[PDB]
Amino acid sequence: GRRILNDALRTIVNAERRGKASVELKPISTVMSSFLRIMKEKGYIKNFQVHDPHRVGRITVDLQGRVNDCKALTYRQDVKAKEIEEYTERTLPTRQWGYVVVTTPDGILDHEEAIKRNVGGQVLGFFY
Amino acid sequence: SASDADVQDQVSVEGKAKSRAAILDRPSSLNALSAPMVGRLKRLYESWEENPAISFVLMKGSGKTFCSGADVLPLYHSINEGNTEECKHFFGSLYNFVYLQGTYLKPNIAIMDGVTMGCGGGISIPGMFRVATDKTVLAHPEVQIGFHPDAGASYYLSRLPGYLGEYLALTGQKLDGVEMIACGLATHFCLHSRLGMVEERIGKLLTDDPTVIEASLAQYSDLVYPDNTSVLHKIEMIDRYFGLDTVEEIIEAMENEVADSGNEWCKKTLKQVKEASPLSLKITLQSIREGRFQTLDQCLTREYRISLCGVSKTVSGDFCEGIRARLVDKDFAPKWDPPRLEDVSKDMVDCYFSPATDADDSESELKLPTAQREPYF
Amino acid sequence: MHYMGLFSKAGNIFRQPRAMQAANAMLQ
Amino acid sequence: SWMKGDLLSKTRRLVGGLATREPVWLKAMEASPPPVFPRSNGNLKKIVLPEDPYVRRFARKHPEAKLVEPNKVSAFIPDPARVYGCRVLELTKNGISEDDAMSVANMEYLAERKEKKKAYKRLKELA
Amino acid sequence: DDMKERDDILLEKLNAIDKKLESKLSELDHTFGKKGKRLEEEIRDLAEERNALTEKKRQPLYRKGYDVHVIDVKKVAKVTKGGRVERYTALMVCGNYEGVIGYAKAKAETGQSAMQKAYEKCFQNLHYIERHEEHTIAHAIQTSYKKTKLYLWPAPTTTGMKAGRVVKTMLLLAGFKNIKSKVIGSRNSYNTVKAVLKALNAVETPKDVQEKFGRTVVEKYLL
Amino acid sequence: TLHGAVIQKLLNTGSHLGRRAAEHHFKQYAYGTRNGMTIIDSDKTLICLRSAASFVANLASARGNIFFVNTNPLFDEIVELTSRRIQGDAYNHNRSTNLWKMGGFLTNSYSPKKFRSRHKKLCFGPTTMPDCVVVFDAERKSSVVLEAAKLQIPVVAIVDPNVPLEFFEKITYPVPARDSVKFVYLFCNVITKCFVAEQMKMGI
RNA sequence: CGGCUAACUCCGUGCCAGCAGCCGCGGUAAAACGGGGGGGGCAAGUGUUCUUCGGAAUGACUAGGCGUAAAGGGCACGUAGGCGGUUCAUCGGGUUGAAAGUGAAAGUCGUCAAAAAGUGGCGGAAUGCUUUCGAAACCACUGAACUUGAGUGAGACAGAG
RNA sequence: UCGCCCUUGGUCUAUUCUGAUCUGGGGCUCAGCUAACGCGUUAAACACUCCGCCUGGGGAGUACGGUCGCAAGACCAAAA
Ligand SMILES: [K+]
Ligand SMILES: [K+]
Ligand SMILES: [K+]
Ligand SMILES: [K+]
Ligand SMILES: [Mg+2]
Ligand SMILES: [Mg+2]
Ligand SMILES: [Mg+2]
Ligand SMILES: [Mg+2]
Ligand SMILES: [Mg+2]
Ligand SMILES: [Mg+2]
Ligand SMILES: [Mg+2]
Ligand SMILES: [Mg+2]
Ligand SMILES: [Mg+2]
Ligand SMILES: [Mg+2]
Ligand SMILES: [Mg+2]
Ligand SMILES: [Mg+2]
Ligand SMILES: [Mg+2]
Ligand SMILES: [Mg+2]
Ligand SMILES: [Mg+2]
Ligand SMILES: [Mg+2]
Ligand SMILES: [Mg+2]
Ligand SMILES: [Mg+2]
Ligand SMILES: [Mg+2]
Ligand SMILES: [Mg+2]
Ligand SMILES: [Mg+2]
Ligand SMILES: [Mg+2]
Ligand SMILES: [Mg+2]
Repeated sequence: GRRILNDALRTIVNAERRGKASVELKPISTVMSSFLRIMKEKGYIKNFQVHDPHRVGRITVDLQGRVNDCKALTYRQDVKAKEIEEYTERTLPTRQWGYVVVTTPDGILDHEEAIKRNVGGQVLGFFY
Repeated sequence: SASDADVQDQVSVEGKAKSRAAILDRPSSLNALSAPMVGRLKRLYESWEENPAISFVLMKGSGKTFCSGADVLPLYHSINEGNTEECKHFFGSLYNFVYLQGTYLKPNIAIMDGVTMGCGGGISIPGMFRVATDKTVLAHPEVQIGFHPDAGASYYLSRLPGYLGEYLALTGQKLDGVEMIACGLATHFCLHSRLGMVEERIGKLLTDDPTVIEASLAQYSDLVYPDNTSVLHKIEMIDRYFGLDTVEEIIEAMENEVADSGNEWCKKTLKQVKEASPLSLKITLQSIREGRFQTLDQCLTREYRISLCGVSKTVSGDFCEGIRARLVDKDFAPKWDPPRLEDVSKDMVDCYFSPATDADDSESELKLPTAQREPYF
Repeated sequence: MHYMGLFSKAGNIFRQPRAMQAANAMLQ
Repeated sequence: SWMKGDLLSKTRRLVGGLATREPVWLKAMEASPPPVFPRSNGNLKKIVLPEDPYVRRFARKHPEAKLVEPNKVSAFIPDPARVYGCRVLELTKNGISEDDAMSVANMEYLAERKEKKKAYKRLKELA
Repeated sequence: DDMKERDDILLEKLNAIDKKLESKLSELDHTFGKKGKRLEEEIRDLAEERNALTEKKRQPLYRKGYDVHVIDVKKVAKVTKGGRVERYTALMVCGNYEGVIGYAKAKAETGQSAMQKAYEKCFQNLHYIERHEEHTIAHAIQTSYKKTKLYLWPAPTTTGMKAGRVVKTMLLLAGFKNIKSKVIGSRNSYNTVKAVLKALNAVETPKDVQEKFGRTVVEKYLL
Repeated sequence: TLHGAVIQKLLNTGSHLGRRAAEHHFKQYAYGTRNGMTIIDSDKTLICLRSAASFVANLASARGNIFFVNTNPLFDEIVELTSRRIQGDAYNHNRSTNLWKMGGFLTNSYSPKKFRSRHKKLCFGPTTMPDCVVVFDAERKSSVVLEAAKLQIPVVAIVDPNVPLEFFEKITYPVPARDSVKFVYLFCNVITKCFVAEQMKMGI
């Protein structure tokens, strides 16, 4: 589901730079909504709603004008819990702001939370 | 910990460029205040006042209700279990928050977007700015539950023009937002549909100056004038009847006019009065008239004494009986400890106003940081 | 938008001015 | 210059950093900041009224009715077609039939027009 | 306050001349013949006085405590039928070592004259640059202006400045102490100056993040 | 509500009947499209009007210079009376009616000028730079907005639905309306009254 | 010791003799050739040649390109390969957490002591592999389903295919 | 991923003359991009997947070798 995740994150970025209030995402997945929950918690989007997640899912996102770039990795990238911080140093362009989203056995988490819980996994992407 | 994830959901925080908003989100109880909600609110407002990067603060409510008052069911179940400590702690926490709201160093704005009852007005009306909408309904039905209008409600009702504070505190009469502007209890007015406009405007102001915030609120607000059928067009009746010395004098005069003039407003006001406990009507009238000539720390002090006497069941159990009748059993027919007004004595109502600090006890008094806050309101 | 919605339940506030009708007569 | 932001924030940062002396208008802008509105998502809605099909059905008839449009006295009096459409709409909301609603509304309009015709005939007889 | 009163006297003189010119144009509109020509000559004399007085107010000022440095002096040329026409361009930067930086480009007949015109123009476009703890930038920044890619990296407090001369001069004059940098691609000095100013204005400070997201930003060693 | 009566007065001027095919940056001010027109929200018109009028009134207290630029001949008298009232003794009719036609009249205001003939009349630039410019240039016949943005001077202007982004970005106080005679009269009357009410509060 | 590059004058020569890493110097006033005088950088070294990396983002993973500058295959179809929707369930190969084994010494890094052009101890690192036991979100695999991408049908069409 | 004007072939709604939505083909343009010219929903924009190709000029699309072709030649394609 890497392609549709990158499609949705790019749709958000593109309508963000048009100054829009909301976007519609389709197709969606549970990975997409977990990425959006992490983005909403860090304040990059206002709110999001999931419609019909078990038949034909679409997501409405509420925008605020706060995200510069959201990217999904299109390749497999493993990271260990002791490896997360140096990866995030090399992956965020500012090396200060933004978050790397990791799929872990404890769930989909931002990179600081995954360091705190001492759990590694697969990098989904990042936003800043 | 992880057990406080419900309290952080009950009191949300929204952050803007130089401002913070506290949101009440307890939709089961219609945003009724519990002890952890008051503790979280007090912690948040203390931290925001200490922060020099925050210019002003906000208080909003989610849903159709701004705040329905205090959550009295927990206090009722605590009083049923013998110990009175939980009610005590809830009350000095709530009055401490009201005192913080009255003496707050930065501008504070309350958005009143629904029903406001009880201490819901007490956490917002001492503030610097107050925004009322077309869904805002303000009532004080504490006498009809067996309790008194505490949380500083004896401060701002007593300072209304005429004797309207007595009428509101005795009848539990609903006020609308336009009428609340007219009474001076609300500073600004806007429609419900226009609130995103004012909220976006207020959110990205980068000013500390209260004049700039006042000008912005007025510029984005709505212009309203009270209707002909408003309460304030009958203010002379309030000063004629509710200005009498005792409660029974008011009831007798209104009954005499209902016999002579057959005033429909008088009949409706009688049906409002007869549904209250006789004890708390007298305590309410005494505390409303006492609070006219004293400051906020004093008003909260004797309101705490009245509350701590009413929860100990010293002379009556009208608090527990009213709570049980109107919230638990829901038959809505309470039986007070004096059925009649004449049974209530002067010594019984002086037990609520007594200096309980003179009984060799310390936690029966309300603590307030008057030295550190150095009050100015 | 409350006030525009109220005032749209009225007569004709959506009447073109004289210059716009003049230019529309000009173009045809 | 290469600084970002609007005039107010750029000027505040320049004045605070002691780069430019403070202009006279800076306090006036801070006292009354320029207005801000929420994001609108750019989808402008076509303003449609429930009576509009009936008004356009009145356009499928005799076009010469009134000089109300170039009268230029007020923009708050309805013309004949709008009040016809409102009459049909409220009749439909009563529950009467549709074609009967147009028939009775047109007959009432024709009666009113003949009555003002005979009134103007009385004016001309007095003139 | 001497410049204040010497500007006020010229302002009052200019206002008096403008009132006199308005009155004489008013009496010229209804005047025909030789008196019209005499009023025309009187108006021309008044216009000459007003032009001279307006010239006398244009005194360029420099700011004390600022250092001005030459980045680039170039000989450019234009071709005519008589041969090549050669002029000089001067690019200069200025700064007060306290976050204020500016630049100007000027063209004249000689190199000295071009430098002088740029020096007079250099205080007219001043930016304020935010620094972290008066010694470095808040975060790593990468910008490009045309084909000049610029990288800047913050550094701890005993590192030093690692930069080429254009970037080093601009960062020194803005007050930085500990930055590493790299110019990638074209090293056009004027596009390098513009890329440096673009990079320093795209840094998001912790105050900026705190206002943008409505949340508290804390340094990690104070946590 | 009184606010409904205020909105009705704004609708009486016809300032909500904007031109079709609105730009992207104007749609925050629009209510909808009807009858081949862009319908403007008069509530946002009132809010922007209040902001502009309060900014101009606040400049009386600091004795700021306010320069009016009108390029429409329909509004000559209204803007002339407003400038006579606001600028006081420092009003010049020739400069107010001719100086905006010259490219560079603000960015090059110390340049010399020469008397030629009767001509299109001789006018010099302002001796002090203005602290605000109020613009009535619907057809963009002058370079006022570009020079004011170059010089860091605030601009109060009435914006049509078809204003370019390059012009809209440099207008500090936009007022979204159709510039009818009645709306320009109401705008200038409100500006005049606010300025002289603030000016009477100082003894002036 | 012209510029790049810190450091300049006199005499001799006169497109000669010569210099030269690059750009370039020398045809009578050469700071560029050769000598005198002075000066600059390094210093028991200092130049020259060879060789490697850097500067070189000049093979670009980090980190480049292909309209007009080098560079889109004349255009397709398809093999391998690479890449590619949703839900629920199962599983434990990859992934992930801990433990154990191994990762020789020397060298690199940290630190101290020693020593005075010399040594050593303890760590860290050695990004890996094997075994055991947890986790179950993702990838793979298995099962049941979904319809938004692909493909069919029915009914209408247009066309110098 | 803001729009405007045309046009090919359908469909729907029409309210007597037009709107809407697909489908290809053109012109112009807000942004954004571009060394510049310019491109711009049929991108040279914001991103991505897979393939082909480039690595200073000349020597040179030359020499050699293989395969293919009746030939003419073609494809892969150097170095000094
Ligand atoms: K294929
Ligand atoms: K076709
Ligand atoms: K073009
Ligand atoms: K596309
Ligand atoms: Mg190069
Ligand atoms: Mg040198
Ligand atoms: Mg010689
Ligand atoms: Mg040399
Ligand atoms: Mg020599
Ligand atoms: Mg390399
Ligand atoms: Mg490198
Ligand atoms: Mg690459
Ligand atoms: Mg290249
Ligand atoms: Mg390509
Ligand atoms: Mg091709
Ligand atoms: Mg080719
Ligand atoms: Mg699953
Ligand atoms: Mg596994
Ligand atoms: Mg070893
Ligand atoms: Mg060793
Ligand atoms: Mg060692
Ligand atoms: Mg068609
Ligand atoms: Mg098309
Ligand atoms: Mg290109
Ligand atoms: Mg291909
Ligand atoms: Mg060939
Ligand atoms: Mg061959």
